[PDB]
Parts: sequence; structure tokens; C-alpha cells
Amino acid sequence: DYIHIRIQQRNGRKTLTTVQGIADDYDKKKLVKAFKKKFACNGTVIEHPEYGEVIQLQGDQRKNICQFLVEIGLAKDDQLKVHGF
RNA sequence: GAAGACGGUCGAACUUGACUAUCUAGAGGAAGUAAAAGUCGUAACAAGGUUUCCGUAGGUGAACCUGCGGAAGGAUCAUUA
Repeated sequence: DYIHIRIQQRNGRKTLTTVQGIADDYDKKKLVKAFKKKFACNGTVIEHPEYGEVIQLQGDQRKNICQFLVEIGLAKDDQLKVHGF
């Protein structure tokens, strides 16, 4: 159950980095209000349906996630699966 | 009538703290600046599609949003009952 991401870029620039694999019993207020106030990018929480509750931060956390995922203590340093859109 | 010498005064200098002024090293940290052809959003000159802005308080990725009292430098110098 690797927390899939996917990115999805509209315009030459109109991107949305999803988060697939994140439980719902986690802090849907602290998850993201810890994100936005961090690398400084518009997070939020939708019920995307090909995935099932994903967190839209507004940005390209493609290089940062690699990292906010060699740290922490929840995910894994191997379950890394980036398909930026 | 010399060296010396009693005690004093001036007091250089030296030793230790305090005081004041001026200058100057510094791991790192956080601003602002340049600036600028980068990344993510669209915050606010045409009513900029939420009129704008002031004082002030709280809050937000970020422009910013919002209440309360102002102003028009506004989009009304008029309202004809």
C-alpha cells in the first residue's frame, strides 16, 4: 500500500501534487496545517476518488517529498513511488 | 661646610578593580537588498469582475481575508415623491 503521489499539470504550469496512501484517521487539520506553514505552499484535503481522500498541497513537492520521506518515522525509505503527472 | 639623614609637600611611575568614550575579531542565526529572463498559486490599475484605501485587531501557502469606525483621492457634485 505504497502512498502513491501523482502530480497532474494543466497549464504549462497549473500543477496539483496529490497524496495517495495517507490514512484518514491522521490529523486532517495537522497533516496539512503543518505543510502549508512549511515550504510554504497551498495545501488542502479533497476526496479524490481514483485514490480515496488525498491531500492537495499547492506546489511541486517532488524534490521535497523525497526528503520529508527520508526522515519522519511513518512511511518508508523504499516505498518511494513518484509519478509526478 | 659634602655624603648621608628626620618628617613633609609635589608627584612621575607601577599593581588590582571600577567608569566613560571610540574602535575592532566572531561559529552561527535572521533581515533587507540587488534582482532582474526560475517554481507554485491569483492576493489587490477597467466597478480588476469582492469599489478602493486609512486607523486597528484577529487570522491565512503566499499574494491576502475579515470585523469595527473613517475618507473619496469612486463607480454619486442630481432625484426631481
